[PDB]
Amino acid sequence: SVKNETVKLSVGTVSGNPGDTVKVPVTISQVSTPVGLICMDISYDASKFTVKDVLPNTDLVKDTDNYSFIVNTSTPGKISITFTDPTLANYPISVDGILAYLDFIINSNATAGDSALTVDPATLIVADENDKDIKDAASNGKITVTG
Amino acid sequence: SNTILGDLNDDGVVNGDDIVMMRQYLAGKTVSGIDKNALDINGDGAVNGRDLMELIKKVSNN
Ligand SMILES: [Ca+2]
Ligand SMILES: [Ca+2]
Repeated sequence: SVKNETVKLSVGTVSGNPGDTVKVPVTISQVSTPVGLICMDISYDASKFTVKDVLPNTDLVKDTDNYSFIVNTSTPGKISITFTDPTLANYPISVDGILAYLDFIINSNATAGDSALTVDPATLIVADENDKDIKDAASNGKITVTG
Repeated sequence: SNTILGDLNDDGVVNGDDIVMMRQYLAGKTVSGIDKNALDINGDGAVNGRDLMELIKKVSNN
């Protein structure tokens, strides 16, 4: 925040056939200030994909034994990811890398073509260990259904 | 009549038991005994990870 950097949360891309299970990464980049908080929502086409798993990269998201990485899929077509350092000091994100992995199940009767994975830019939150805004930026991904 | 900021279980104190409720609520679990009126800790109109962040801060500052 003193650096006035813009942290980017990006969703990756993946291709798969109808009925396949596909993995797409979520990445954080341009990290400078140690990140203690991340809130982000990812929108997806529910008629085409079913969320199977949303798992963290433990080589970057530490202290997952104390619920530092929370996933919410209670809303159709939306994945809410919340990262928080439970200690407010010991387990920040301080390097660029993969934050989590999204596993989708492609509906067997899904149509071929791209389907965007959209990061809601109005709800994206990134803050330092004392909950002070870090400038954020969203980058969308997608799933390409092959036919 | 719950006038304690972050007291989700309305027991008079702010500790890790309230953190547990916030975490479970943010994951979409049904939290029995939770005071939904106490979730918006920073009074910004939404209940999200920044309320959990504020709650963890309040406990450490106690
Ligand atoms: Ca309490
Ligand atoms: Ca709030």
